[PDB]
Amino acid sequence: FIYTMKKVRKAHGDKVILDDVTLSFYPGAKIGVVGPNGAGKSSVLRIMAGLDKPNNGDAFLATGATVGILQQEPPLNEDKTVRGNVEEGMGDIKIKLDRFNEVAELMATDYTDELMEEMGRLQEELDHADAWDLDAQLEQAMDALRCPPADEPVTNLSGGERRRVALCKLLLSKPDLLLLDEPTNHLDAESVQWLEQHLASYPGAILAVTHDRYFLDNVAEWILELDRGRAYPYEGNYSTYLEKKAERLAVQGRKDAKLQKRLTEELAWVRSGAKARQAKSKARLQRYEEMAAEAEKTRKLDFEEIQIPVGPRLGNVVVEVDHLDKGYDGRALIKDLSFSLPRNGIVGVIGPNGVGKTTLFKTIVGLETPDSGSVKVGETVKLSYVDQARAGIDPRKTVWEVVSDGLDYIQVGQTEVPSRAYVSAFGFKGPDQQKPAGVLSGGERNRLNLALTLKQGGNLILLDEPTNDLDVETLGSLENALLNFPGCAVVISHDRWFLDRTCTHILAWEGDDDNEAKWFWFEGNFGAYEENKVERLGVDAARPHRVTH
Amino acid sequence: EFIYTMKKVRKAHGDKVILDDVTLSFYPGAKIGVVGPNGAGKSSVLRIMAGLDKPNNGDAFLATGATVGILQQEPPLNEDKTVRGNVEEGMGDIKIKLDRFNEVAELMATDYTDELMEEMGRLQEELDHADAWDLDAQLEQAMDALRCPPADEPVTNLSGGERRRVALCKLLLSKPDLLLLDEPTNHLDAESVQWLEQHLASYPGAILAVTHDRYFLDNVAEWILELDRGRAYPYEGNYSTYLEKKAERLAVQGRKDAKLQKRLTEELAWVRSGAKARQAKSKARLQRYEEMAAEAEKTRKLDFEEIQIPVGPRLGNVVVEVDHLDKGYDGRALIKDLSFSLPRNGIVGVIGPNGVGKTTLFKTIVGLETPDSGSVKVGETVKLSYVDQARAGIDPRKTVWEVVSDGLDYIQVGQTEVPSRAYVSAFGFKGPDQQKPAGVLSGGERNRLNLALTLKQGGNLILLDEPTNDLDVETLGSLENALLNFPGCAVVISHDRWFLDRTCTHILAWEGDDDNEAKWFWFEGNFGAYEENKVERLGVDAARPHRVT
Ligand SMILES: Nc1ncnc2c1ncn2[C@@H]1O[C@H](COP(=O)(O)OP(=O)(O)O)[C@@H](O)[C@H]1O
Ligand SMILES: Nc1ncnc2c1ncn2[C@@H]1O[C@H](COP(=O)(O)OP(=O)(O)O)[C@@H](O)[C@H]1O
Ligand SMILES: Nc1ncnc2c1ncn2[C@@H]1O[C@H](COP(=O)(O)OP(=O)(O)O)[C@@H](O)[C@H]1O
Ligand SMILES: Nc1ncnc2c1ncn2[C@@H]1O[C@H](COP(=O)(O)OP(=O)(O)O)[C@@H](O)[C@H]1O
Ligand SMILES: [Mg+2]
Ligand SMILES: [Mg+2]
Ligand SMILES: [Mg+2]
Ligand SMILES: [Mg+2]
Repeated sequence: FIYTMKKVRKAHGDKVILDDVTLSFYPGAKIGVVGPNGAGKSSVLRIMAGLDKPNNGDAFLATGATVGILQQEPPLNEDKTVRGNVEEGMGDIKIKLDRFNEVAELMATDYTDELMEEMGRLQEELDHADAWDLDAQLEQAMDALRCPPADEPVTNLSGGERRRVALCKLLLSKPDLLLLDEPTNHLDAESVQWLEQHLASYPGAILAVTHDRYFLDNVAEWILELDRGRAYPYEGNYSTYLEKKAERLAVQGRKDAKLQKRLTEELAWVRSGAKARQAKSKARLQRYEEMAAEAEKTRKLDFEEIQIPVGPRLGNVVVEVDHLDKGYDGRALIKDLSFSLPRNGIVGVIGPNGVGKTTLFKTIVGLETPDSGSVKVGETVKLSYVDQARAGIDPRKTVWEVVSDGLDYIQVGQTEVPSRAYVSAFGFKGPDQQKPAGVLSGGERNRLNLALTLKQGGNLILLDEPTNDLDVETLGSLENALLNFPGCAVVISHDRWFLDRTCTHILAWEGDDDNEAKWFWFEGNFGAYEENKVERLGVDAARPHRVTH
Repeated sequence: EFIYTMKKVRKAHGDKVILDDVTLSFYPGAKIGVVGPNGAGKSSVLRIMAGLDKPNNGDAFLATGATVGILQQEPPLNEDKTVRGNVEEGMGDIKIKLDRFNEVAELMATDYTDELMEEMGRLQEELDHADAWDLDAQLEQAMDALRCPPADEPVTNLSGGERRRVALCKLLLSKPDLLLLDEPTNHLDAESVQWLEQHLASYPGAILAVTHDRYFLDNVAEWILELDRGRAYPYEGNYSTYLEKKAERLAVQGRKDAKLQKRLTEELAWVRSGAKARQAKSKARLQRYEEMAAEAEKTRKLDFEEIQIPVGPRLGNVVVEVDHLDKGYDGRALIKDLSFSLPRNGIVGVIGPNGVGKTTLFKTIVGLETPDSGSVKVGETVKLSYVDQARAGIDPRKTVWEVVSDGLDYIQVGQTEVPSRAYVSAFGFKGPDQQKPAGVLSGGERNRLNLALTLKQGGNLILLDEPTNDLDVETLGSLENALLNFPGCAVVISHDRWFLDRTCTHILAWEGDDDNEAKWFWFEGNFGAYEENKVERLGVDAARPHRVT
């Protein structure tokens, strides 16, 4: 009410000292302003004092409110004495009290009954205003602040004396908005004590820029921290401010520690040899039950990073493919392919465009059926899968509406995830979450479909080029999510780093001119598959070639 | 000597600034991978460097005589040529000369002409010495390895992916001096990406590749250019080095935040204690000089980013003895009949309004002034740490660090070695502030300089005159802790009541009356205890602050 700043910005050239400051001060509010030197504190006070106007935005004083400012070079009436300066702060009441005392000392030398009537009117007016308590408060203030002798000329006074006189005048003018720039300057400790006890009961609102911590703990109701033009309000006094700031630091530090462990795992992986990489992948293949038991302890996730919630427990039979033949019209895509998918296995599917990878996905899910052979999926298996071409029939639904179904929390198996954070983890941050599904780019639709795939509880995750439109950071996040996932996953991707980092197996197209539909099943990652391919077929035939059919 | 230079480059579309004062110089043959989230500005940088767009401000210059090629989201292809024809157009004149050589070769088969023989020989000289016959072979190798469409297909029927592959092949065979790739792994299978990476590793020209393909960034890039909201951050090294640097700077930031959190929690714990409990740390000092001295005189490492006071010589039982001190100037007395003993490990807070004799008391203790009556005795074990409050220095060009360090990077002060740069940094002179000349220092900067000069003298009795001046709350706590761990005595003049309560074992307070204007009181306890005792002794009105006569 008493003052409002809306998108206020203040700059002198390249230095931005106020940056979209938007604050609303309730009447009588006590704010202490803190921040390093050059943060912008005195500029805020000067704008609120009406000495400065912002370059952009609205800086508005409540109409009918009064303002007073204490600044480094305080303005004093140089043609008036100390007591005169301090008296000038108070308005009409001081002139009427001086007139009352004048008529009082006039009625002893002279008399007039109309002077008595004037005195009765003045007494009523001043009693209705508590004028004599104001003169008493003037004397108490001048005494407690160690003001100079009340009849001294203010031109000869030093900076400290002038500052004390200005502070006294300002305190007695009692503005509705009181602005103090380092008020404890040139005050002794007991004077600071008195000033603090006085301003604690002060009626108006106060903006005090000070490093005096007892002042900030005993006077401030809000702590306004300024830093390079941004303003961070903290509700409470100085101690509450300490508590809240320490908590914000602790939270940010926990997040940074998570990121630290993930960055260190990525560095350790890239620096490791092939022996340790095969050790790690086969070890993953040998520890499904331990990981599942551990992961089934969690029942909620604060989705700061991508995490894949554990699904149902898996049996030994996951996916069994036996002599699979599959094609369309006269062109065969797969001929006589057989493999068994082990528990905790990550399969990388690789091959050129149009050879049958998505067709294999659809045969596994059962939207397509084999022309020969068998694809058996265990009764214990639950699929997480979205069609790559998934399109929404309602174009008006926003990304968050599509993923969350309107709910603040998403159930994924036994795990609860906050929907806003979940959708944010896939690159939809802020207003991107409100973008309608009908106007999504190809990459936005890809990330939407990935989020839709992973919110399905399951132990077999099917991913079709999930690296699309992800940055390197989110790539590492998805890698970590897969490395901590207890179920199985089949992944189509051209990202070789991802394949080497996560896959225990490779299923690769190796079609020939004679047989376009041969595939090879390999235990190991992409680099091991390529080396084995060179060893198996020779370097010239392991090289990529254009496909003909 | 620089294939491309950007100087103060700026790009904006209305008010949205997408490139902001980018200043980069790319040397010929440089391999840069460009990373960053969507909308950071990567494609805009590529278009500027390709000459497709010009910046609003600044210099964006391709080296004269150099060639540039760009792979963009909608690559332009000339529909009037076939796949092979489009890809051949990239090589240009050399391909036309080789086609002429083959034309003459198949012309000499139906009829001969000796003019054809000399033309063939002349062609052979240029094609063998300044060209390579294998250029057509590598053209076919690229079309095969990138899995281009059939070499004889019209490019009108091609899909977006086939068009992309044809464009990439054409671009690779045009061999520009600056090669710009915007998401080059798009529409490539993993084996095609492997071939592209191995091909670009041996590529002669310079490459700017915007890609999230981390094996590319690790095996091709020599620099990692990270873009963020129009800002450009170059990191020297490949992807592994980039990860290393990111993790280490994150670790540094985390240690910084943990330091700040610990200071916040320790300060909160102190303020949340009762009035008695706040005194515990300072009161413990009075019974533990010998333990504290034994600890401080053991050699350990020290965090010199916090305030540190090197321990001085050991103190005897007699520190400072003042007996019936009378002191004044002209006919005005400042101190009358003051007697006190300073205990070892004692910290004395001197309080009183301006001009009552605090600095003169300091000067009597140090001996710059002598008593008018009484005695001030300083123990034979005492070494004073003190600088005059008005210290300025006659050489204005000497910098802050030059003044403090006397030119030494490491200073011996007793048994302690201090790094001068970190030491002076602890007092708020960070970075280029340390090189600021002494003649242009503000009042607060000069106060902090004088404090840093005071604490490096290695005495066991420290005299500080308003040392809180121009210190932020963090450095205030740092100075507090430094004093609480110091094996010796300190006498401190200050108006900061938080400081006094946290550090003082004694208070020396001015208590002048109308009858005796030079009366002082010595009290065992901190500021708050002194005030409570003052009310107990004098009454509420006489304990209140008053004007000095
Ligand atoms: N009238 C002005 N002209 C140029 N620069 C100014 C002006 N007023 C303030 N500044 C600059 O703005 C920054 C913030 O100043 P100020 O608000 O006084 O900082 P503090 O937080 O120390 O009060 C400072 O670096 C100062 O140099
Ligand atoms: N329903 C269908 N009917 C006929 N042919 C199809 C059908 N679906 C896909 N195909 C053909 O199968 C080939 C490969 O399909 P797909 O597996 O989707 O490609 P990719 O191998 O890139 O995943 C394509 O050339 C396409 O023409
Ligand atoms: N012609 C344009 N008009 C307005 N804004 C544009 C234009 N081109 C690019 N931008 C803006 O510039 C920002 C970054 O552009 P760009 O370099 O294309 O993204 P990226 O770095 O992901 O390739 C985007 O937020 C985009 O909105
Ligand atoms: N050398 C001197 N000659 C005359 N008067 C002095 C001298 N030094 C100090 N004074 C006076 O003694 C009083 C106390 O000075 P000082 O102890 O510096 O005050 P404070 O306690 O505020 O530091 C001041 O009013 C000052 O004018
Ligand atoms: Mg200021
Ligand atoms: Mg597909
Ligand atoms: Mg782009
Ligand atoms: Mg002084």
